[PDB]
Amino acid sequence: MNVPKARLLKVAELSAKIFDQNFNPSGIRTGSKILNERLKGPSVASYYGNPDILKFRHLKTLYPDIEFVDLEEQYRLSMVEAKKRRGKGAPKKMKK
Amino acid sequence: GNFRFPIKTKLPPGFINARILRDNFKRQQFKENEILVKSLKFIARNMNLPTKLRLEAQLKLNALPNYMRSTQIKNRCVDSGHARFVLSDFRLCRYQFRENALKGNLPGVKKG
Amino acid sequence: GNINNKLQHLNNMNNWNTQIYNYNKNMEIMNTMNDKLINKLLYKMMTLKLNNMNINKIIMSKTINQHSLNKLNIKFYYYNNNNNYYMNMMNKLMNIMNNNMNNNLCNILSYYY
Amino acid sequence: LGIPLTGPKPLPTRRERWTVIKENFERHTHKRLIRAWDTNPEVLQMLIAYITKHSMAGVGMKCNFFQRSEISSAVGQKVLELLDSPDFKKHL
Amino acid sequence: SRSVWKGPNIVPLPIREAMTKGTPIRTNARAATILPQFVGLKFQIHNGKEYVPIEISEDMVGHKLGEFAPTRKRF
RNA sequence: ACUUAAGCAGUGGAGCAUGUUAUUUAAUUCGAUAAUCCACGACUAACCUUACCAUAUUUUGAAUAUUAUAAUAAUUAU
RNA sequence: CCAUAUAUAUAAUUUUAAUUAUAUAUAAUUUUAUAUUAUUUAUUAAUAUAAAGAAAGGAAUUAAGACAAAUCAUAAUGAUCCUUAUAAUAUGGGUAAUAGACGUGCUAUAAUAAAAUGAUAAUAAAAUUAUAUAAAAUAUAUUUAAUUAUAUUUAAUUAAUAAUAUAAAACAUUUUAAUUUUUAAUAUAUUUUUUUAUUAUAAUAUGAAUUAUAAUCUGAAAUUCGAUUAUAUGAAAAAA
Ligand SMILES: [Mg+2]
Ligand SMILES: [Mg+2]
Ligand SMILES: [Mg+2]
Ligand SMILES: [Mg+2]
Repeated sequence: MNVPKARLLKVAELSAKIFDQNFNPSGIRTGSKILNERLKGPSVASYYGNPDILKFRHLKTLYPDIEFVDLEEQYRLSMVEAKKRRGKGAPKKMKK
Repeated sequence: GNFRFPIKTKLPPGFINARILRDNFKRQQFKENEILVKSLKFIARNMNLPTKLRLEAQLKLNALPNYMRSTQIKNRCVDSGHARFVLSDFRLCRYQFRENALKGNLPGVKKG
Repeated sequence: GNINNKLQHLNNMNNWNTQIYNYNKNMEIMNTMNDKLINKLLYKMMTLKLNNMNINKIIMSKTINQHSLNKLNIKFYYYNNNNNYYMNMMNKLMNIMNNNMNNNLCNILSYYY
Repeated sequence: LGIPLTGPKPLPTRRERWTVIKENFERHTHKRLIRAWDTNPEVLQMLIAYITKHSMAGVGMKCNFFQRSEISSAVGQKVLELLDSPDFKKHL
Repeated sequence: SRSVWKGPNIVPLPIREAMTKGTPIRTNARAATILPQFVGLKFQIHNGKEYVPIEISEDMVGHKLGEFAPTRKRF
């Protein structure tokens, strides 16, 4: 408290120089907190999982001597054909 | 207009709906432009710099599209796509959390 | 149900389908999601056919994903259904799980994990 | 391996809790501490390698190593690039 | 932005074509700060449905364009 | 015997916040309606969320499969 | 099964909280003895009195009927409808509008009650910190300092270690409108921080809505429409 402010300023400047710290005695806004902020892009981007997953359609190419069956896809195709038999199928999409 | 978004982005591996696609696209482009946004923000927010440089940086920030904004990213449930009551510890809405927890899918989680 | 004996009680670790602890919670959440997706893929992989009228539907349980420090082991139970001189479809499926040299499933999963 | 190890000191179990609206769920992190004393770095590396090779399902591990020793930027590299761009160089 | 040290919230605008040809500047940028040099210029500010035409004065400087294109009917 | 009744301890006429409803609105996203009562979810609505409105814009789109082309790697005999 | 009480193990008691932590085990759904009441007559029950006990709480765990529920956001399947649009994207707007009516909550309407102050720092638990957390210091508001709010700078810690964070009521002193129940001038006293005498001496120093000005915070952006601070403003709210 009784210590002169010049002595503490010299201490602060020399210490900041030693430890590689920004010495900003004027207190001006420097945007240094922006530089020191961490990049959160990777964690944010991996939110929904790794997209490079093996999928059912790849199985036909990896293991051609095994012919796998996707029950959901076959059921979807059967329903599509059943609707198209009743005349309840989707119309032809308009084209340019 | 083959792809609904300006930049081709791989689909997430699990459940999909239009809102999950929109959120995932914004997350990928935020990852890609984070350094640019931070650099422009630093230039705009440094009072040591001239006012014209700061104004130019702010103008470039306002010119960026919506899919680079960090504040536009919203945590959705990875199983149902809902955006309410999402627990960040599992990225699941509360119902999907309860379902998975009772099925033993969530490691360590027990009925209290 | 003696807890001090490994033959007289089910380990509490076994009442979770993903058995893991990571100090990095992000990675733990990612691994949980990976396990669920791989379980769905494996469910899709259990139906086979030897030309039409020859459908074979293997029924598997939920996978048990044992995550250790240096390895993941995906254990599952399954139910199926002169034989010495060919491989039926279920045998081919399991052999691609582990035994194929080039594109066996566990190597692809190792890249995924 | 010749390593003095004190023992698996019980450390406080962390409890995490979640309320589903009134169903309660919780997760318990159990923690053990094993400390090693008076050992060379190489033997201790052997310990870590061996116990990693033969680890159990569902157990994670953190290792702190204390080595007594003798006494003796992405944003910044982009800010320079932007400032040396025609859009910013023209105002300066 | 709102803190004054951050400066005005400037946005891109076709202002030169309105500073030479006297045409209105049609804008959805309701958050744009009205700068001192906007004075005299005619703006057409979106209110969500329509474009309210205004002419910028010096009393509007510092305010934002959206303040002069109300979005809801009063009653 | 839920309920009532009694006793104890409170809260309760205002301002604000937050919901619902009514009206309004381009939109005020959605929720009740067989006569006591009661349309009423928010672990966060500035943009996002969003479901609604206005104006522009996209048209096999996020999928799987078929059939062609144009390349790119592997293999035959070019 | 929690919790509670106890035993063993573990911790080189500086990751310290050994008054702790968390594994395993034990314990109780307590037991005994009389006396009086009743009794289906005791080897019963209740009450009381003695004796030994730390022992006094809680949760879960199955089916069957009835009705409701499409934010059934507790799904699936099916049917039906749209397919240049009932699908998809961007910009802005709305969900925040205001006559009413009601539910819930917060702040109040003062003296068994509010305010201020209390540094060798009265006294907690349970959580959180790699998509962080922010110490101490310095600067400004600002006034010796403190307090409070921001800025500058980021020390330590990714944690039984460091930080968020010196818990707050409590308690003590002082103050407090209504209240002439007070203050002040003179005397006065063996009440002196005080007594006595003579003189003068419905909304506050409650409440904090609303509004004005200037700053700040987050964010690319705070106009519709966010939060905070300072200087002003100072509404309604008293009875049943
Ligand atoms: Mg958000
Ligand atoms: Mg909106
Ligand atoms: Mg929009
Ligand atoms: Mg006051």
